[PDB]
Amino acid sequence: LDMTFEVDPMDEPTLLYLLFEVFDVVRVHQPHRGVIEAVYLRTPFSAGN
Amino acid sequence: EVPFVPPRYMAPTEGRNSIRYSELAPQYDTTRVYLVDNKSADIASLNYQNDHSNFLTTVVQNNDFTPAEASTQTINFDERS
Amino acid sequence: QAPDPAIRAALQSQPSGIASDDWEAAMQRIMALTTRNPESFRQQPQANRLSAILEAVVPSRTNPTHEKVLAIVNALAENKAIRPDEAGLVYNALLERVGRYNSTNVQSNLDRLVTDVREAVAQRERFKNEGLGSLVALNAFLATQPANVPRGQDDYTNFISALRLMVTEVPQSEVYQSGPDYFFQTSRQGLQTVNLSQAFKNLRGLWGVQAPVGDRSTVSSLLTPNSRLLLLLIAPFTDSGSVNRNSYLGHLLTLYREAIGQAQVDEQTFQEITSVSRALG
Amino acid sequence: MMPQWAYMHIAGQDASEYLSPGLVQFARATDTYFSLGNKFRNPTVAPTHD
Amino acid sequence: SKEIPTPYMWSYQPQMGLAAGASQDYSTRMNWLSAGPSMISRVNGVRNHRNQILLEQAAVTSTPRAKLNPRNWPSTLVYQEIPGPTTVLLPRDALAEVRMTNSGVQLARSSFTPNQAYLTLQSSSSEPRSGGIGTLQFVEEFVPSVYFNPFSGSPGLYPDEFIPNFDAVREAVDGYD
Repeated sequence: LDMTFEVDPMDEPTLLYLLFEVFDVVRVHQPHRGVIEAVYLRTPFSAGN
Repeated sequence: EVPFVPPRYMAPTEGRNSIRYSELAPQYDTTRVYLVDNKSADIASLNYQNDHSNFLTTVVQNNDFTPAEASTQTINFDERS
Repeated sequence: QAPDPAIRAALQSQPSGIASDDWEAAMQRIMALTTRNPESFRQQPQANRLSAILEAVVPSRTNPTHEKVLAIVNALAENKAIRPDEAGLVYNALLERVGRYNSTNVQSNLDRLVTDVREAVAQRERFKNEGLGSLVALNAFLATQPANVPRGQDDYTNFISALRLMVTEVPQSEVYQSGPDYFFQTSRQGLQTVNLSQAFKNLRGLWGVQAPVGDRSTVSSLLTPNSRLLLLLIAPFTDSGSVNRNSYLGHLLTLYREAIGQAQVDEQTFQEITSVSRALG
Repeated sequence: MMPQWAYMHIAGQDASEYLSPGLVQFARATDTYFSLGNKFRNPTVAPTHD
Repeated sequence: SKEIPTPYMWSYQPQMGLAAGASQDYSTRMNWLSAGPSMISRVNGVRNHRNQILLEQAAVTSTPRAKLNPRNWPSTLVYQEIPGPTTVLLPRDALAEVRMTNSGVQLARSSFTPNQAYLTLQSSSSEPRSGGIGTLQFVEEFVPSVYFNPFSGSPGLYPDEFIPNFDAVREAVDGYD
């Protein structure tokens, strides 16, 4: 993916802030009295399991 | 009579010995993962209060991802083992 | 009919001539047993006369998985589970899925499933031809207004029977429909002749009312054209209890039975009269 | 007077009653993207004699 | 209204000989908006009587068919011209002319020989035509369609081939692309 943003000039250094909209989600399991186990997912822009 | 010719099959690609990563193929059985002081300003943003005796680095080395971009990704071994 | 899904997989996934599957025929090309041309294999150049013997004496082993999965995908396409243009990415989605978790267990229940989808495809055409999806919808409609409780006569029982009979018989699958609210019969799938059957709120007060025979244009000549259409549609299923004086409804049925008779004898004599169809008079 | 009023929808049936039911289904099914509701008259007659 | 619908009027495509969809008879209709209840009821009765003669005429003159407006017509449903055999009468006793001229004579039913021959030819085209249909068949097909309770069923069973750009072979509508 390529994106070109055209923007007005500013006398100070600035940042383009992008939000790639995504499904960032978790599921949480609690099978025994002493424990909690979380499964994460982020569908585009993933970070594993 | 006729000859019996049993079928071939593909070993399971997320098998019990698979070593998964999101952007590439699964490796199997063994690899290397490397814990090295990656200097560049993207990872130096985590070095700031630190020194070489206690530091945060990225083990993810997919060269078209910048070290910041790659740092949030994950290496993900088979949960059955 | 819709074809065999496993034939239509094998037909597009497998060798066109001899394979390492049809060993029994290869061992009649070899050995010169083939009665139609015994000496043909004897005349092949050594370059392919010898390699053919190898693949017959020690057969190549193969992976069958792609033929199993495609025999599912072709079935899913024919049963209209998936759009035909999804078949390449549904094939791939299954191939990665069953290769990711591959085992002798999976390989067996793909085989079980190839028989199941092959039978499901054969059953689905029966389930469209038998019209059962319409007969269930009619049987649901008959719960909506007073079953087995008319007033002026029980010719209402014969008319209800004529609906079940007609919707069983008529082979273009006359579609009974729940609508959004009211129940409908479409008749033929091109719909021109749809009846709103919950609008037999006419044909309630009319059971038993005797025919005012001398002139149809009279005080009780009420029926909406939607109701006249239902009578005209069922007419070839209706002698039981409907004879003229039994009701105005019986009289309408005795006219519409013969009006249909008139239409098809005038077709038989029109297709005769039009013999030349071109200038000769 | 009444067919004029039932034909210009001043009296009689609701849009949920005079429209072909296919259009009524289509309307309900697409009403959150592209709303056809404002395009049909609903009459609201008052109770008369009692 | 749903019980006294206006008829759909089928259009024709002279290149193809196929029906180019249909639309209601928006060009034969009587304004009743200044009539009263009795006068309006006669307008309805006069339109009911029309709807009957259309359903009746379709039953008497139409090939009975499962698909409305089929995009090809079997050769058995088309009207072929079937003209009778051609018999020609041959101008020459050709065998007599060669033996005559070899003996030295010269030429310009042919008085030196009594013989004639009549030769009969098939006259009709060598395979029965199939395709679309001509205007005389088209008008004996395609009688106006009276659609009661119009658009009542499920989509996929609406009379889609009324739509003038529906590609009836594949349930899709013919775009510009």
